Amino acid sequence: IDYGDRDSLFFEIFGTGEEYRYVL
Amino acid sequence: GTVLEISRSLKKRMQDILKKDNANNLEGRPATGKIENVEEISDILMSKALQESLLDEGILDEIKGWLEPLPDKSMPNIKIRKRLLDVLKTMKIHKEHLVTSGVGKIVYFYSINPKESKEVRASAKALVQKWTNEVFK
Repeated sequence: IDYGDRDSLFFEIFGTGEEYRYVL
Repeated sequence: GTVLEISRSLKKRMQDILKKDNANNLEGRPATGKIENVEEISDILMSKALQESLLDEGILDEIKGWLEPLPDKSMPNIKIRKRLLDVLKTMKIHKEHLVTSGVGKIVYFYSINPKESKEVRASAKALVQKWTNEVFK
């Protein structure tokens, strides 16, 4: 498995946890 | 045909409720559309016969919208949070659905939000772990 590429797909899906931080 | 017409109608209904609640939140009027309709709409969103048409018509966009913060940064009523996460758990959601909708991003936030109930956080975490499988086939 190329985990770098899996991570990139993981980011396409879940982003990086920043999206709604503004809420806190 | 009929299954697409039904799914497009439900999509528009969810859109209209979200827009009205958001406008009312900005205005300072009650924003009770989601809460008054969530039980009915969630029951429909659970239909196995409608499911593929709903996913094909981008219903994850409206589900995401309903889970997102209000304009004033507040979160929707926990009854909405719980019921929509329950809906999502039942759907055959695959990589393409997640990439196009971004619903993973709001569910991810639920899984890490310190203000969230332990129960909802645990529900969101499990849903993130389920969808992570779509990364690995």
